[PDB]
Amino acid sequence: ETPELESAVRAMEAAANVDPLFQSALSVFMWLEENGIVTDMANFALSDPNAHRMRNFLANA
Amino acid sequence: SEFKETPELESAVRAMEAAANVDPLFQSALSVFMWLEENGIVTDMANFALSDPNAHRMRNFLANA
Repeated sequence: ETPELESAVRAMEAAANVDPLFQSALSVFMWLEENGIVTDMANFALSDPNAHRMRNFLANA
Repeated sequence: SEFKETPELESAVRAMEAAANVDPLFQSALSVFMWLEENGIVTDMANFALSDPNAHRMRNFLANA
């Protein structure tokens, strides 16, 4: 309900609507946010900076 | 394999930075976006999310990393 949050979501949607890859990133953001794990994912990224562990997990799904 | 350099992208990054100034959610979001893009896993993660909509599998993975 902060003006910054509402403005950022509008701007992200505008970028997503002109680039499928950014749309995919926005979809990930919305999924992480709805599930309360955005900061948890950022913490994981610090532990796995080159995504070696994450790639293996995503691949064997 | 990288975000298209559009005027909308520059505006989105600026807006996310303004939100990161008031909400840690957007600090984390910027870091996650950069990490997904640099590692080439944006689409892979979006595809995973479709299979795990309530994040039960992802939460289990993050809990034990």
